[PDB]
Amino acid sequence: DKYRVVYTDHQRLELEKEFHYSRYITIRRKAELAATLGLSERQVKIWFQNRRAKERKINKKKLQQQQQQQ
DNA sequence: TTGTGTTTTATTGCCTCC
DNA sequence: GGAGGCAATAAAACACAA
Repeated sequence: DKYRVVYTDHQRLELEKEFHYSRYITIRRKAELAATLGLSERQVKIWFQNRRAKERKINKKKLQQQQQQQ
């Protein structure tokens, strides 16, 4: 049935932290993180892709706001 | 509630690396 | 010799007003 799982607040936290460590995850790290977090490598891949899109989207907006002063 | 918007998983399909 | 990137999209989930 399921169309999307919801990730636990723990799982998200680790992933955000790691994302701050580096925007692109290494093959080795990916494998560590998946194993310690109880998700698949694919899910971690994908999550990292989404987070970079979110970041691009937030950055464009930061820019749009900064164009809007003086 | 219901409608209305934004966020979060997950896929698809195309591109680029020698 | 196939991984890894992005964009565009879908739908569940949330948030919350009216």
